[PDB]
Amino acid sequence: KLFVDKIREYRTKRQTSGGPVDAGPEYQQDLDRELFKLKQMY
Amino acid sequence: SSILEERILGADTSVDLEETGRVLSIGDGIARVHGLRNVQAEEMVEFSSGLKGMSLNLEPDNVGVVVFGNDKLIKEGDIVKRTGAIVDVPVGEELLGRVVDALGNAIDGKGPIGSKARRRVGLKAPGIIPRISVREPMQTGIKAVDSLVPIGRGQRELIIGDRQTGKTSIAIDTIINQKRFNDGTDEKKKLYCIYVAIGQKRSTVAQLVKRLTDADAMKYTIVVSATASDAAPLQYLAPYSGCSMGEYFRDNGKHALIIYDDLSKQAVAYRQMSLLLRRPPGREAYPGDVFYLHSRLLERAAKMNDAFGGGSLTALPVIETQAGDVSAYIPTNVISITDGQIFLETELFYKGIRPAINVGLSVSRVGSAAQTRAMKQVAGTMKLELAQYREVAAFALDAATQQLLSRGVRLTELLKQGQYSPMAIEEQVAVIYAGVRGYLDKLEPSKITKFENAFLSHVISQHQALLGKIRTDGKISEESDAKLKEIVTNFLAGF
Amino acid sequence: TTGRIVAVIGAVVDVQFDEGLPPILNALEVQGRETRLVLEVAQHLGESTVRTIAMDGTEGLVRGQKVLDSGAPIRIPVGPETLGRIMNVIGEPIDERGPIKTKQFAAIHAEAPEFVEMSVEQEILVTGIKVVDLLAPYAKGGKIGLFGGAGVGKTVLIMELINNVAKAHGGYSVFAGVGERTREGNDLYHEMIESGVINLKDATSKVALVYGQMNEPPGARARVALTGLTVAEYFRDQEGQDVLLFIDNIFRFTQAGSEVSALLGRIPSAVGYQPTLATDMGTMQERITTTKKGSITSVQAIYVPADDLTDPAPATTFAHLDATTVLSRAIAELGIYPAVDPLDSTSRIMDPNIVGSEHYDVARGVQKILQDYKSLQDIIAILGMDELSEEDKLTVSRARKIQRFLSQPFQVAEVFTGHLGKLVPLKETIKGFQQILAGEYDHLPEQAFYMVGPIEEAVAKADKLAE
Amino acid sequence: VTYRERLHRVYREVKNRLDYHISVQNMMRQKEQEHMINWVEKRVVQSISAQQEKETIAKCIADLKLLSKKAQ
Ligand SMILES: Nc1ncnc2c1ncn2[C@@H]1O[C@H](COP(=O)(O)OP(=O)(O)OP(=O)(O)O)[C@@H](O)[C@H]1O
Ligand SMILES: Nc1ncnc2c1ncn2[C@@H]1O[C@H](COP(=O)(O)OP(=O)(O)O)[C@@H](O)[C@H]1O
Ligand SMILES: [Mg+2]
Ligand SMILES: [Mg+2]
Repeated sequence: KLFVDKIREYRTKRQTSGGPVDAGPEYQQDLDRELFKLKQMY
Repeated sequence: SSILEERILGADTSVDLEETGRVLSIGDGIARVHGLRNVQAEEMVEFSSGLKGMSLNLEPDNVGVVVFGNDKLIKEGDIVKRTGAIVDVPVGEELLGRVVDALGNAIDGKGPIGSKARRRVGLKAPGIIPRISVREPMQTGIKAVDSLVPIGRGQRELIIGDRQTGKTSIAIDTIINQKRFNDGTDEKKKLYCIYVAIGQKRSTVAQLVKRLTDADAMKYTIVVSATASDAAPLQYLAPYSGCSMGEYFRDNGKHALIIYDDLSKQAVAYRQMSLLLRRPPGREAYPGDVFYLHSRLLERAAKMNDAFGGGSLTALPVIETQAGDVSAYIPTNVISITDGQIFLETELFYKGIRPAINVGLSVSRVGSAAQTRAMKQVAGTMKLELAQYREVAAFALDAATQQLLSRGVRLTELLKQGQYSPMAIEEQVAVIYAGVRGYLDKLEPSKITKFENAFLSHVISQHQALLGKIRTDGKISEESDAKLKEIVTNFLAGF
Repeated sequence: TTGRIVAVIGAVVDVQFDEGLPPILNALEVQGRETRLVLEVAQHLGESTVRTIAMDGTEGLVRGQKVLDSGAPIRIPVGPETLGRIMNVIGEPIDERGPIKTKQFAAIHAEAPEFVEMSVEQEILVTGIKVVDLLAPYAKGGKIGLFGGAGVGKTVLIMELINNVAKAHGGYSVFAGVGERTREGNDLYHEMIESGVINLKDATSKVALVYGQMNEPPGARARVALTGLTVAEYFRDQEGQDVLLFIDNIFRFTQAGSEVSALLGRIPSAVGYQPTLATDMGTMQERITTTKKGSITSVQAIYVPADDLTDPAPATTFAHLDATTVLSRAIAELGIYPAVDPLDSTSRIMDPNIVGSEHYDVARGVQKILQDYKSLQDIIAILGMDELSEEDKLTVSRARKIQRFLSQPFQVAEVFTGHLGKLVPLKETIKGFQQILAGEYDHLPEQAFYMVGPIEEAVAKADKLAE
Repeated sequence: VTYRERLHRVYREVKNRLDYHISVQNMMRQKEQEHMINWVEKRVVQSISAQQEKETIAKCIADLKLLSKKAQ
């Protein structure tokens, strides 16, 4: 059962994937911090 | 993304009928389990939190199980499932280039280990018939180790010395030097190095792996890291995991080299493991078992005869001695288990004489056997000359005495070396030849290093034909000796 | 009978029987194994429970297995068919040449000879080693001990004795390697095959081999010594022939006994050693004796842990030996070999009525002068030799000459040293030391004596050095 | 001598401009997947709140029959 449940959960998530879904400000802040760390080391 | 969904399917969700037990009391790193009626001794039970444990004590009413992780992830009342197999580890050529922890769980990223075979960490050493005398040479690429205190394949040398005297450096140079053999044509000179890091800072092992990847040396190395933070029952087990990953090669006709670094920090993990079991402490609080612990581990570095595949497993235990006391408990426990020893003085090291091998005390009890004939010719003289120099260096008259002093100082300056700079055997032969036959007695000792460098850059560039002749015919013939003498004389002239 | 395992802790297995228990020291077979695992009974806990010591790996023992009593203690094949074979503790052959086809078996836990059987005759054994012959003359038919730290010479010396004594011997021989390297055992096997001492195609072998090497669990190491004693006791009694019995390393017997004595639930003695250290050693070393039926010459290599001669194990074993030979790391670091310490080696035949008067007087003069030099060393190490009387300077010179002259090159150490191995007859040794003490060589330098045979070679080397 | 140095340096700069991009890609994609799993798990935990327990119990009992048959 749960294999089908995971399958359909991914389906119903990807269908609402007009981008990163329900991420929040932490999404952007952490990504920017990591990117700027990459810049500092690159 | 859909890659992850494929990651979902194909997972084994089948349920099986499995025996089980209930934890009674977890504390001090030894869980007590109730049940597990049909559990074998030294079996690998699995807790409910994904941990693992080795069924250690089969008492009538419970099972003392040593946890292979942090015992804070184990409750009282948890469920312990027996996996029905004595403690195993994954072995194969699928591990080469992978940093696996003490149980074969890749701590590397880089996907999982795709191994198809498992060995038992608690196997037994080969008996007396399978073994054969040590015959083949293990090239360390270090002039002092390769000339004076050579090593063979099947031998189990020891590297013993204080804090920061260059033991890990010798190990890493030995690992790196094998790169040339591990590219040639014959599978008979390929050495598959292993490196067990026991109770070592994790950053150290990370940088060591980075260094081994710079030198293209991870194509054959396996790093089995049970670092400082890891629970004691993992530092105790890591050497046996590594020794099994090496026994696989040894038993399948190949050649392996395993470096335990350190074994003075496995015995400390074992002393913790014991005193927490209430076992009666002995000399220095070590259990009386602390010998069998190392004897059983180092007795597997065998050299199987040709009727048993012909493989081999060299071992290079690294002991660390406080204040350079070679007569402590563990140092002597191990000095009576191994076939040799390399003492790394901490005052030779502080003089800039690196690597700091103390050739007075170092020895290899297979020694001249399993040494290239060329190096034997060149280095027997060096051994005698260094002996004579040592006999007299306690004061600083006649012609012979001053001659001994000068030749010995030249040779000492000649045996220094730099890090991550292993030298082919023929290069060592050439340098020590130019040193011992006496084509350096006029040059100032302080310059002997520069000469060395320059000389190499010459010989490697111009006369590679002679070096190939020495390598192929592992011996210095008379014509080769004459050509080499000409080369040395001519080069020294222009200096 | 048939019991069932009820506990398995390390190498100690607690078994339970419903019918009559087996008496202590019996052997039990764990039914249901891929090999032969023999558990030897050691205690009777009560509740028809016994506590046994396993003579093999106890990994894979399920609580509730079936154990089947043998009825007699461990019994090994003894006889003239064990000559040239190899044997583990439980007597199985481990050389891969088929079973040991003997007629008569022997239990490894026999009793010591009674007081009304001990022999008393004492006679010197000449070994060709200068220091051993001079200061601690070995006795033919008596226990001998080589006390050494780790890496000092116990095994090179026991191999030199093997060579010298055994190859020039008429009787049989037994080598019971207990708790020692496995590659060393292999090298010894393949080095006696090439010497004709072991014969793989005939019945002219002279040496039996028993091995409990250091990869073996504590249960096996603690009993292989008894297997060696049994294989030698047979040749002593049921043949009435002179046996040699080399054991290396006999300290592993007691060490293994202590490793498997915390689990038996005993209160640990002085240094963690078992409470029964002295008695366990005695019941073993008391079967290694020359009696009126035969004569065993035992050479035992005792390890001295952490270079401590006051450790309970060597301290206890010092009382079971005729002649001791204390190899010391301090001498070995000077390059002298064998590292024998002249002022700790002793013998029971250092009697002027046994070794004569010239031998005894020379040996005692050597010891007196070495002791004087040792007393001087405390001052010499600070105020230098420039602060000694003239008689003291002369004494120090003689003492250094003697210390060097005691060093000898062995045959088995050619690969190490390259030098040629020497046997120095006893008369040559006495003569050389008599001369050095008289003063006939105060003009030579110390190094003229380093690693030479009889004093003729010392004079020759002194001549070489002078050019 | 400048020739080889510049030849290597061009390789240096091109490979660095490649490495910046590949590393950024790895970082963003792996963090994306981690969040993927986080929310997927959190929401399937909710989605287990249906009334299919009868089907689950039936499947479990059938599998029990399978195990019992196999274990004898
Ligand atoms: N052959 C050498 N030449 C010059 N420096 C060396 C050499 N070998 C080691 N060193 C230096 O010694 C320092 C420590 O050496 P290394 O870590 O190999 O010793 P160690 O015994 O492994 O130390 P520890 O055991 O405490 O980790 C390093 O700074 C290293 O560069
Ligand atoms: N008679 C000797 N001559 C030269 N070197 C020796 C002699 N005896 C021992 N040595 C050196 O000391 C080391 C000690 O080894 P060994 O005596 O075999 O082991 P053990 O630690 O059991 O005594 C040898 O490997 C050898 O290098
Ligand atoms: Mg290190
Ligand atoms: Mg030895």
